[PDB]
Amino acid sequence: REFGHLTRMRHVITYSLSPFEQRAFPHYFTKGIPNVLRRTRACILRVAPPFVVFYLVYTWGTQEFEKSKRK
Amino acid sequence: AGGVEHRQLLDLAQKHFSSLSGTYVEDAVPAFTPCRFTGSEIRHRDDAL
Repeated sequence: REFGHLTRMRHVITYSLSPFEQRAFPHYFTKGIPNVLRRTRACILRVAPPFVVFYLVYTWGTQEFEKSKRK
Repeated sequence: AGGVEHRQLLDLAQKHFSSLSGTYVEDAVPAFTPCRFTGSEIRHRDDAL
């Protein structure tokens, strides 16, 4: 597995620019904010509802250990 | 170049090349706008060559 022996490819062209020809920060807080609002809207409904179930079990669990004592 | 004489070449130029107008139409002058260099790269991938 070295570079000129990996795959076979035809008819694709690549254009690139030098690092000294470029700006470091073209857009940082004018695309950085709406792009993470797209990536957050895609993940939230898969990741958050299991942790809302740990919260409702922690809150009920540490409320039947207090009232077991002192009537 | 070759076997030619300059005096004869000048006379043939006056006879055949003097109907060209010598001052520009509405006398607008050319001026070369310069051309910049950019470090960069282009890659054409074709494995059947």
